[PDB]
Amino acid sequence: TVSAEDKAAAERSKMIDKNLREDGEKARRTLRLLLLGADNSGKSTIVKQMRTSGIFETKFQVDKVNFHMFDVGGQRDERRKWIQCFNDVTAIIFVVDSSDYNRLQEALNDFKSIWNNRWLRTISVILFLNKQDLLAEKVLAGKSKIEDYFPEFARYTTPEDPRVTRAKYFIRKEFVDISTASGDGRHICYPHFTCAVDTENARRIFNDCKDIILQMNLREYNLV
Amino acid sequence: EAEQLKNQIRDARKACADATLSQITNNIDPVGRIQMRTRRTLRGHLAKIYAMHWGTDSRLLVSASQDGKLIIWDSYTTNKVHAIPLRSSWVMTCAYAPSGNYVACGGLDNICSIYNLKTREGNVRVSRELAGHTGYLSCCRFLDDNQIVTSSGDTTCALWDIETGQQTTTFTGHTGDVMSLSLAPDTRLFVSGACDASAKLWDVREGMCRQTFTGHESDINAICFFPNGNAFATGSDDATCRLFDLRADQELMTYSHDNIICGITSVSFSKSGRLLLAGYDDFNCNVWDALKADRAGVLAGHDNRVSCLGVTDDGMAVATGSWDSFLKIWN
Amino acid sequence: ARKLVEQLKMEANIDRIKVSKAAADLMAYCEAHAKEDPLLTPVPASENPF
Amino acid sequence: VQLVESGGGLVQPGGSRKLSCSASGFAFSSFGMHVRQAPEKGLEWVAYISSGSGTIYYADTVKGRFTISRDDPKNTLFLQMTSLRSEDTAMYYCVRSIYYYGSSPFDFWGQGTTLTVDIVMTQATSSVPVTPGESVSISCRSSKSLLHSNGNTYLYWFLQRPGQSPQLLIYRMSNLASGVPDRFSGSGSGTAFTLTISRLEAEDVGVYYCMQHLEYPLTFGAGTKLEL
Amino acid sequence: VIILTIAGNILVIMAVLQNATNYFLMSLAIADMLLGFLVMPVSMLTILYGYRWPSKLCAVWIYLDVLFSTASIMHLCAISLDRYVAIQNPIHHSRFNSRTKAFLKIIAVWTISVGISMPIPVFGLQDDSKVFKEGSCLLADDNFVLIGSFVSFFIPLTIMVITYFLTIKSLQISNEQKACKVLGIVFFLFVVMWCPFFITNIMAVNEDVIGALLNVFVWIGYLSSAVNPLVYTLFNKTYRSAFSR
Ligand SMILES: CCN(CC)C(=O)[C@@H]1C=C2c3cccc4[nH]cc(c34)C[C@H]2N(C)C1
Repeated sequence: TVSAEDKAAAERSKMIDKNLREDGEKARRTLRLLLLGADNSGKSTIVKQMRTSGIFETKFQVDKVNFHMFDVGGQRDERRKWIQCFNDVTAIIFVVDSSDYNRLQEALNDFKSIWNNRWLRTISVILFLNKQDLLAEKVLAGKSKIEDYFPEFARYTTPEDPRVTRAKYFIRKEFVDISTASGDGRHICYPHFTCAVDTENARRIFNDCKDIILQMNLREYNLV
Repeated sequence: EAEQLKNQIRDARKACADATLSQITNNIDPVGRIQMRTRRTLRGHLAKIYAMHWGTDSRLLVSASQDGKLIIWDSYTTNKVHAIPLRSSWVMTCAYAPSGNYVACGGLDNICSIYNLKTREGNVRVSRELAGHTGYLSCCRFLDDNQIVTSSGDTTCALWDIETGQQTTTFTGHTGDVMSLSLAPDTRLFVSGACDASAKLWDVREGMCRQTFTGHESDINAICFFPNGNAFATGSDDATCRLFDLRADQELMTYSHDNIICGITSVSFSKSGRLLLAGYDDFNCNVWDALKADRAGVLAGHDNRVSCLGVTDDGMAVATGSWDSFLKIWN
Repeated sequence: ARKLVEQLKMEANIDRIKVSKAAADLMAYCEAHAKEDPLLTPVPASENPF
Repeated sequence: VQLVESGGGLVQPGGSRKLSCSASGFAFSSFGMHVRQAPEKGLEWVAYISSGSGTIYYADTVKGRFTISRDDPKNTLFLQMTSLRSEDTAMYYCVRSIYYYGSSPFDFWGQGTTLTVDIVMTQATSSVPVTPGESVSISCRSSKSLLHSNGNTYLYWFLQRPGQSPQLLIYRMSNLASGVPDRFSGSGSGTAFTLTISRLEAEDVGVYYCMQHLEYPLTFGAGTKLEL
Repeated sequence: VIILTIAGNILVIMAVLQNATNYFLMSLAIADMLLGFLVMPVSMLTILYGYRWPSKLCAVWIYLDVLFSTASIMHLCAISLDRYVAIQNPIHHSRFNSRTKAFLKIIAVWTISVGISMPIPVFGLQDDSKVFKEGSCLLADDNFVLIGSFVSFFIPLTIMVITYFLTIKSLQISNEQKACKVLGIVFFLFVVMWCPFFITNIMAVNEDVIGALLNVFVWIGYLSSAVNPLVYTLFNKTYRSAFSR
């Protein structure tokens, strides 16, 4: 009822199935990450250790866990069509320049755009606030005022210079407020402060990835 | 000058509108409820399927997925003829040559890679990698074994000579990313749908936009030609499908329901053209009586959204693919 | 803007046909090819490859 | 693409010899691999090994006494022969075959190594006189109809020119192998088949063999010579 | 308790939520639905007739009772051990889970369940007094009870004590505290509903007092097969919706 040639075709298909399964088994080992920073972020230099026009890719390992980080270079402001692809990533890495206040409102708007996308609903964001040294020297100089650009800083309660701590906590608090407003708990924001040169950012990425995986596992096992 | 001629075009199309298609089609027997069942489910893709294309022979199809592999299936026997490793996991389009010798792939790498399926030495190898698009390739379609058209997120469509590896013609009218493309049956002209909410008719030889159609609130994800070639249907995140007529230059019909909020991922026409099949983000595909704009059936067997939809050249079967990584054949 | 008016002028003058005639042509095609279509009218199981 | 066969020479009866064919220029792992010719008589199929070595078949005469193996990393196929008999004297050919939808099995044949020690396919004519530029028709018949319910009819035509290995001309009674001119055409009904050569030229002249691939064992007709 | 068991498990079998860990809960809900229709209702007849057994099926009934009871206990032990690795080092647990462990886990908890209760009908069906009636169809093998209830409960209990102590140690952020409360309820109910029967079973080997104690504690053990569907599933928002529909 099946000819010899059709039987050989079936054997070929089964061998192909075997090789595809092996390749998927390889694929599950890797954890996949998406990097997003508008400009002035220093997003390329976040992960110091380890470093194709359409997509820029880097591989880094900490504690024998392999991570892939994706940056999509050429695209314009509207990312809604290509961002649909990156809905299975473990986490999104969002880089913001805390030093520049004119950029900050646009960065908050872009963070809201990342946060509220339909396809990115289940994906946690690891938020790196960048160039904290630049921010610290600027606040110590005092020439510029966050109070001017943001009215809320002018009257704000601090929760290292104390003015520096106050400014940095306000800058964090706006982003965590946009993250917290949803409140669903399916996805959460991990806020961090990063110097221009920091030995450990892969460690921070790894521990937030472990937290993300732990939470998905707790939901999966019906524990919480 | 721009406003005056635009109003003149509005008057010209409005002058022609003596009747609606609903009025002409009103006294016709309905197609009735159409029931189709998944005769075959093709499995072996371990990630989300984005694109598929039927072969002209009607037995062979190609599919593209995020796991980074292009697999060609014998539909009748559910057997994988080939599985092709891809350099870039990110692929949003695939095509099958009319002669069946070649398949094409495009993605976020902005390169259209063409594969020679039939070779001495018995492997699938890259015939060409076509560069010259500054944005991601959303759609690729073959004129011949030498010529391929592509649409891209850089808001331009191009015609390529594969042997030379260069763009013979460039089509540049759109103000937004071009999501979809459909070649005419005669192949002398083609249409593209784009994120500027307009569809343009392109004459492939001259390289000019003959006509531009605007009826959609939002981006047009999908486009298909009516089998005659004098009309086409566009799918959108407006959740409406609209049938456009080339000669009349205006929208004949719109296919929508209040229940349907979701965007149309794909569209295709049945062989006669009576049936318009559309794929949605609601994880289901609705079958529309294209003449009357009455829903005639629903195809629901997918766990996740349907990324692609295709109808066989002979017209026997409909193949759908979805992000649940199973693509099913319906008859 | 100069390029736009040239295209709008080309699109401005085109031969156009009545919507009733175009709809009649579409109906003519669909009724002519209704029998050929397998999906519209279910093909018998012997003829069905699937 | 090349297949080169090694081993051979005289073996006293009851002895054992190994023949190997080395594969160059093709994906040897993908191809299923196989055929011998007696010194002046027709072809006969010895053994088959599938891709990945999963499936093995032997003809009844050789089975229990011949063993076929492939070393995929080394790109070599072996035939281990024991207790060799005077029947086994022949020229052993190493053949490549790939099976998928639309594939052409038996396309490439090695040169072959000399050794010196059931559907019934019949070719009616031993020889045919030909004129150059004159059309010729060759006919073959099977005991059982080669048409299968999938719709393919598994008939294959081969050409062995003088002092050359066989070359596939037609696969499955109508399709034409790559690198073959359009002059050859295959017309056939179930159980009754023919190959038509039109505008015959020099180098079209040789013994033509008709093979069935409907079921194992694979059987060749004795074949028809063409003579100028 | 029989109606509750059957109605609780046949509502979990349909709801299957096709995860590699949720399918294992169907194998647990199949070991209890069978316990609730084959073994349990037979004991209701024995209660009605006052310990008199209506004769060669007595050894078969005990075989099923030990089989499904041990299949249930090690389902919970496998869940507890799996739940600890998923909480201690979640990164290395997700890498080594390709939907073959779950099928390899169902094999392990049913090989030991069927391997521990295999002495009952192979040596005890020929003898009508070893695993057999004292006039009441009891399990009178005094040396198999000691060692056959040791590897069936107390080894799964010392495994659960260390697994529970280690999991709570590694879980110490409300979601982590909500999970810590679910583990406590799950661990407390398994101990309080199965341990009372097993201390009485082994301490025994006044007869009337112990005969009454073992009678009620058996049905407390059965009642845990009605609860296992609920405490292991109903904490999920999806399961609550699924039961209502
Ligand atoms: C009143 C008579 N019945 C009912 C058939 C029993 O004694 C059952 C005997 C059991 C028993 C013995 C020895 C080892 C074991 N492991 C697990 C069980 C077990 C289950 C346990 N069931 C609940 C009671």
